Amino acid sequence: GKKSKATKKRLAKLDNQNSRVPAWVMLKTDRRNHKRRHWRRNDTDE
Amino acid sequence: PVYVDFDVPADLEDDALEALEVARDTGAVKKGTNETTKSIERGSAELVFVAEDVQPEEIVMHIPELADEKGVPFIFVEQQDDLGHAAGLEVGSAAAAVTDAGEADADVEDIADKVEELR
Amino acid sequence: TVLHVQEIRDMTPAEREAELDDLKTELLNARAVQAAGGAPENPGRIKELRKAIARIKTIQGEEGD
Amino acid sequence: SWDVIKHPHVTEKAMNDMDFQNKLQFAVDDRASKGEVADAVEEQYDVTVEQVNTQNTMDGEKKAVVRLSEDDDAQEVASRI
Amino acid sequence: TGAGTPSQGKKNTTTHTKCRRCGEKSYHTKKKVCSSCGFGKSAKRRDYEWQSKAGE
Amino acid sequence: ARSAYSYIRDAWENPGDGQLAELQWQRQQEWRNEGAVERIERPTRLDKARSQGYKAKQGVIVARVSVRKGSARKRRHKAGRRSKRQGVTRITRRKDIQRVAEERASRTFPNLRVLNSYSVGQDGRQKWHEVILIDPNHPAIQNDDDLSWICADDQADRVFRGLTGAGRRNRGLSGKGKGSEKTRPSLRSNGGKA
RNA sequence: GCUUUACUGCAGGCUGUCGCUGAG
RNA sequence: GCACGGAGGCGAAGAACCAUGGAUUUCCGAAUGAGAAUCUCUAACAAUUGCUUCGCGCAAUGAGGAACCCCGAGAACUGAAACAUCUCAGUAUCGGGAGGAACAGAAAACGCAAUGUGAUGUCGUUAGUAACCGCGAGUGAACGCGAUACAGCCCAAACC
Ligand SMILES: [Cl-]
Ligand SMILES: [Cl-]
Ligand SMILES: [K+]
Ligand SMILES: [Mg+2]
Ligand SMILES: [Mg+2]
Ligand SMILES: [Mg+2]
Ligand SMILES: [Mg+2]
Ligand SMILES: [Mg+2]
Ligand SMILES: [Mg+2]
Ligand SMILES: [Mg+2]
Ligand SMILES: [Mg+2]
Ligand SMILES: [Mg+2]
Ligand SMILES: [Mg+2]
Ligand code: NA
Ligand code: NA
Ligand code: NA
Ligand code: NA
Ligand code: NA
Ligand code: NA
Ligand code: NA
Ligand code: NA
Ligand code: NA
Ligand code: NA
Ligand code: NA
Ligand code: NA
Repeated sequence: GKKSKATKKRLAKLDNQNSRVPAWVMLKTDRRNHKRRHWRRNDTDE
Repeated sequence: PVYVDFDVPADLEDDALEALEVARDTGAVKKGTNETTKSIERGSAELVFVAEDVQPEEIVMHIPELADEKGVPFIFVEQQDDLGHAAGLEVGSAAAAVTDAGEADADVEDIADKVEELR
Repeated sequence: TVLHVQEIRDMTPAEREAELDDLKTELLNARAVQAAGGAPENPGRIKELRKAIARIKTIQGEEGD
Repeated sequence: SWDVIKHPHVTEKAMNDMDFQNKLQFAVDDRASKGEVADAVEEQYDVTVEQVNTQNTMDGEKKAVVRLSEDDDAQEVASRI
Repeated sequence: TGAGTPSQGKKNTTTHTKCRRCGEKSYHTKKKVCSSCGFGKSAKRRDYEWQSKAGE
Repeated sequence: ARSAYSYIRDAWENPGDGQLAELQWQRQQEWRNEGAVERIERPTRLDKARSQGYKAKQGVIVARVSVRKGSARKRRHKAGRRSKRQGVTRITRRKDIQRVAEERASRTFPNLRVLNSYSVGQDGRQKWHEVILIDPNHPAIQNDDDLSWICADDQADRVFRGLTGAGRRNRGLSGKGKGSEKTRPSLRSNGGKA
């Protein structure tokens, strides 16, 4: 497919939201990313 | 048009307006259809002018027949703004009544005659 | 911090602009040092640089430039 | 108002371009054209920009590969920052 | 041809997409109309009383 | 003595006789060639207009609207219906043509508000009404002690809420006693039974 | 759901009449 | 900040924090220069209107809102132990629109008929009364009264 500049921005954001809760955040909160999205098992919008 | 049953020659209309102008300065004139209607009804009208470019025509339809059953003479003018200017207004006028002419009672009286003859 | 509001108002319209472009540069170089994984950082400033820039722009607006 | 240049894009590949092709790499505002990038870059580092290549990245930012003239030395321009 | 699984293979057509006005993946790119907010059809926002129980 | 206006009124008591009859026969020819809403410089029935609030002043507007004659232009049922609800031909709208006319005019002038309206006749297939609209934002009106009331916010879209003279009569609010049990204060608060 | 000379109605078609609509 | 890490920083130049007012406030969005799945293309109140210096010069409308409110369109399941009028119900749902509340409102009223009452909402009652109805099932007011709150005016025309 041919993605537009805006679609590309959205996909970029989704990839970024796909990172893990940083280690230090665990220590800072004395103790999960519920928005984890696999490319195969999940489906993005549009 | 529907209330106009005879055509007034250009020259006659000029004499009429002219007379009207000397009437506002020397005698008395009523400007406006409501004030004119009352002249004819009160009998104080000597010569009434009625424009022919009045829209709606309803505003002046009654002048003719009313003038007839009151003896009052009437003359048609083509331009509404000419009658108003002649009467001394900055705006136009659908009808005017020379309420007792002035230094024109002669030309006036004759204009009434020319029209009566114009049938 | 190192740059107070009084000091910004005691500047001439031209000094704020000169000071403004100066802070932007410090900022840009801090980001470059950061982009290069450079550790000689001091987090408190790259944050102060932003606020200082905001103050100056706020004052330039209040004064009419 | 947004600024043209955001920061130098420094990665292994950017180094090779700098050391072997006299090019500098930046993260610029995605609303910036090659021309705006060329100008902004010259005015900030006092150099002569010969060519600019751009790319809208999968990071959501724009990347510009700016080649400098033989008169300028990328290696040096980048070392002062 | 089976109307089930075998007919699922030809589905590579893009219709509903992220809507510019409401953010939902309901902007039908073929019709240029959002099935969720009405964008492209109505200046007013799409909404109906049957979207909730009658007395609520 | 009789006002000049009284003559316009008297002529319109019988639009099918005298000079008026001929004017109409002439006018309608041009009207039938005009659009749905035509702004006119002067009211066809000056007496009626002034009587309803018209003033030769800035911000006062008049427009003639034509609307088809007859019952509801209704589509037949496309699902189950008991005999009582299967009609099409004899069903008529509860809003009179004059009111339809007022709304079509107001929509044409989104910034103006309807003051009142009156009939100017009809031919075999349509009726004409002239609507008087007012510019609530013009200072010549905001300073008129007789019309400024129409400038208040609660008067916005008055025609669409039945606050018009034709609206109120058509709502059954004419009578103050017997017969208005289901109309006053509103049709809706009375459960929609008038 | 379907049918018809089942019951009752509703579109639609035909036809008279009134309005548009006037002169001899 | 939630958020208790690491590093670093700010605060007696009175920070944090709270109140009020101000600044900033990307893009799409009624979305308004034009086009577009939030981007793009070469000055913009697009569109409809009022005024008009007839020039977008001065203005209006658009869309939102928990429900309430006003004006239009308007079912069926159901009840009648079937069903057609009736009933469910002017309900559900749909179209248009206002406000902080709407709407109504100073009698061509009432009609305890009077030597009487005196704008309008609403609450209590009048009363399941009068009235409607395959006179079946069902449906269903008002005047008055006791309260709440109270407020009365402007045009058109005559004559100028
Ligand atoms: Cl209105
Ligand atoms: Cl009483
Ligand atoms: K039924
Ligand atoms: Mg990655
Ligand atoms: Mg490219
Ligand atoms: Mg199938
Ligand atoms: Mg109420
Ligand atoms: Mg646009
Ligand atoms: Mg039953
Ligand atoms: Mg029975
Ligand atoms: Mg009922
Ligand atoms: Mg009663
Ligand atoms: Mg007065
Ligand atoms: Na996938
Ligand atoms: Na970056
Ligand atoms: Na309007
Ligand atoms: Na009724
Ligand atoms: Na069946
Ligand atoms: Na803000
Ligand atoms: Na505007
Ligand atoms: Na203009
Ligand atoms: Na039953
Ligand atoms: Na049954
Ligand atoms: Na019945
Ligand atoms: Na009593």
